[PDB]
Amino acid sequence: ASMTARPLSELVERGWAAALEPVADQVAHMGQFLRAEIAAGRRYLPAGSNVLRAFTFPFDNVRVLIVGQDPYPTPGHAVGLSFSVAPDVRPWPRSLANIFDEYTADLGYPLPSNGDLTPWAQRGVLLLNRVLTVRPSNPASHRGKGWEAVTECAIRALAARAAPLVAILWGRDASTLKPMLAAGNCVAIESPHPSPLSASRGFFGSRPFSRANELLVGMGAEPIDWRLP
Ligand SMILES: O=c1cc[nH]c(=O)[nH]1
Ligand SMILES: [Cl-]
Repeated sequence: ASMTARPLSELVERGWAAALEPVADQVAHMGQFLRAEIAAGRRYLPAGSNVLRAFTFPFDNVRVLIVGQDPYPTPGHAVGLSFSVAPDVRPWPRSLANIFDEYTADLGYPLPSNGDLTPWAQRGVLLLNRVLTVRPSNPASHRGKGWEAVTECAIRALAARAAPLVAILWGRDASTLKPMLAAGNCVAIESPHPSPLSASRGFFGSRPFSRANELLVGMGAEPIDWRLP
């Protein structure tokens, strides 16, 4: 699963491998960056085999994109799908608790049983971050190190598809993708990030899930079934 050693066709789903062809060298460079970090004595999250995990769900099937900032900084939380945690993790990360608070407020569903968001990924929600790795315990430590070109390419490719797309952009770094979503087949929702530092500035009450579904059906697409166990 090494980004430095193997090509996109062997790392990600077929549609994604084609979509990310323009950043093939950049992805290899990121693998070399992570190698250099480890040689220097610094770690990264998520685990190497999970870094590109969002791109293992089919490119063609994406209907909604959620974009955050960067992975969870606590070892054992980040799994390569933004905001998700393994089903045995608890307490939940604070931003996930905030996401779930808004989920219940918006949709009226019960609080989820755990923090595993794979059902969303399986239903065509792409769970991206603007930056795909972080040093443990150091939020935003890999900002500006080369991932932004990769996630820009992902968005640009999604937007070029002959398909509707609704994007939910959480926070400042995610919102730098908005210009790439300007085409008529794409709509973006942006809000403050669900982190405690920002959530009270406009994440709570933002109702992104029902808004995304209104947007999807307005484009002639089926809505996301957001319901989690
Ligand atoms: O994946 C994650 C987790 C925390 N914060 C983010 O922006 N994304
Ligand atoms: Cl932010």
